Amino acid sequence: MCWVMPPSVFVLEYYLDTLWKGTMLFIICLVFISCNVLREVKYQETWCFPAYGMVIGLWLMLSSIPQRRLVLNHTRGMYHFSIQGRTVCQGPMHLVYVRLALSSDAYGGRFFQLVLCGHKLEPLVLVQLSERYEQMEFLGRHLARKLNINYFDYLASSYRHVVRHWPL
Amino acid sequence: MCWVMPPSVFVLEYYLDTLWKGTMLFIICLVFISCNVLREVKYQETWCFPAYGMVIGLWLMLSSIPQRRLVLNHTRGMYHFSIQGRTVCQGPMHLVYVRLALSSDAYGGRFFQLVLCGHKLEPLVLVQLSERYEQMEFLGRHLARKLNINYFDYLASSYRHVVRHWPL
Amino acid sequence: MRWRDRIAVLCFPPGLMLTVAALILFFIHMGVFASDVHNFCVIHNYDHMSFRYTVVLIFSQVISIGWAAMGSLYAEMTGDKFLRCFALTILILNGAMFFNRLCLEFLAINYREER
Amino acid sequence: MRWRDRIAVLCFPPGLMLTVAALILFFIHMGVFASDVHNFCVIHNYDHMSFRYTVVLIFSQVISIGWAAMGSLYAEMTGDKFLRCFALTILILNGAMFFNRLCLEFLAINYREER
Ligand SMILES: CC(C)CCC[C@@H](C)[C@H]1CC[C@H]2[C@@H]3CC=C4C[C@@H](O)CC[C@]4(C)[C@H]3CC[C@]12C
Ligand SMILES: CC(C)CCC[C@@H](C)[C@H]1CC[C@H]2[C@@H]3CC=C4C[C@@H](O)CC[C@]4(C)[C@H]3CC[C@]12C
Repeated sequence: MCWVMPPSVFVLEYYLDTLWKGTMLFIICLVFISCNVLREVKYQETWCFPAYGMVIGLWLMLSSIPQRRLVLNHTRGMYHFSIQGRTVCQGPMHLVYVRLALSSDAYGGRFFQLVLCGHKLEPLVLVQLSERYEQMEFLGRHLARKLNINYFDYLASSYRHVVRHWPL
Repeated sequence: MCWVMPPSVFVLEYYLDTLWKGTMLFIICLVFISCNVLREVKYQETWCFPAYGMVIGLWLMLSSIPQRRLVLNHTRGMYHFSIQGRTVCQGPMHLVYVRLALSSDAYGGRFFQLVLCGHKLEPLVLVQLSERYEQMEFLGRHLARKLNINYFDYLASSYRHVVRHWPL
Repeated sequence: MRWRDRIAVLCFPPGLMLTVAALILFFIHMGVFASDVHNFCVIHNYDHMSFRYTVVLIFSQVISIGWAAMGSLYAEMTGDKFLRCFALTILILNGAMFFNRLCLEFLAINYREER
Repeated sequence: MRWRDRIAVLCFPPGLMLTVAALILFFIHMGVFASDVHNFCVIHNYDHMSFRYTVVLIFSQVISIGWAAMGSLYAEMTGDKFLRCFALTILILNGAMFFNRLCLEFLAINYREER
């Protein structure tokens, strides 16, 4: 998987995982429906917490996302924000970035994620591996080989980050 | 009145008459509620018809309107659709017109109205007097003396209608 | 333009409230129909049927169909297929519900009173 | 942009989900609160009280408070005063609602059951 994804021939495509979340919610609540706890001695029925499960899940299935794509094809594409059907965002450069983001807890442990910044764009969250910096800029270099745009690091410009287009 | 409103120093202001319809609906319900007809021998209760009346009357009363105005100030004003609070329509000329409109019944009687045409503008309905053509272009020439834009007749251009600004 | 301000104050967009009136009308009429069917089938509580409110809610039905239809007419010329599909689907379900309630009212005729 | 297409399919504008959910929660909770005060004041048929569902609607109350606050926090950054006023008003009415129903429940102790 280390070599397959860096090229991303022409377009990229993307999706969301709220369908997964609603899926185990639906499984859990269907389990809850049949043979729940019998707490009539508690002078209360707890069937309405699954009713909220119904509501939350049905709303989450109401968020369907077909193949979030852009105009990232290896050409003079404008990175217009493209969905099957409707289209919303357009822009001549200066909005699409790839930025490193950091999060911290009370103890001080640092967690590193990546976000394809833009007008209502999709992130670049890696698959559950964030404890060390490893190589960082190499993936930005592969993105640069793709359609060189940006590679933004934490805080301000300073150093250690790369830009390709600027509106001055 | 013939020398008061056609002058119209600077801005004009306008309103709707739906407040009257709402207040008459409230009046007729205050008539109905106390001692209505007693048709229990009809095996029916007729209290829900005024419930619908108050639904539509409260909706009509909710249509509040502070002084629909424009930039008809006797200057190089660009005729921006102005409302106390929010503002919607802005346009550099070629959209504000004053047009004659015609209506006909089955017999063939003609009813004449006037409309200040534009992007969600207000009309120029005269006070319940349209049986003869009378003077036609006199009020159009008064509007021309005010802030000369247009006076549009029925059908196509042909003749007998006046323009001052054209977008080509 | 700013639909926050369009939905905020002083007005509504053209149409788009006739449709929501049709929605709440369809909701409450489905509630009434479900109550009638539930009370007719099992529990047999002819005292507490809607045998008393008969013609007013039928007039409500017909003004609901008229409002939905003329709202569809008022929203058709926007040039967008989604609004037309929404209005036509609401018209279809309103007509189907009216016909279903008319059939139920005609079937349950020996249960109200005699003239 | 095209708010027709924004409200049509596949998503909703950010925020304005939790606010509408809090509105419908407010509606159903005025329904049950009005039923409770009605049956506590006049008709006196405590067997059909909401003496049976007592903690799940309290949980619904606090989660509705949380969602109203969370939607207010998520919609404050729009830069528009109308949205902030909307969110603050719905939060205030929900909170005063919660205090009122808590006071009513605390007044209605001697009528439920005894441990
Ligand atoms: C799940 C989220 C959206 C909250 C929804 C709560 C609903 C399901 C709850 C809250 C209030 C409840 C009602 C409160 C009072 C009554 C009257 C009682 O004699 C029988 C139960 C009945 C008819 C309840 C039915 C279920 C009910 C409507
Ligand atoms: C917006 C309004 C005007 C349209 C809907 C009309 C409303 C007010 C009407 C139509 C259906 C009606 C209900 C139909 C059935 C029942 C059961 C009956 O045994 C007592 C009256 C009751 C509880 C009615 C109360 C009033 C009601 C809800």
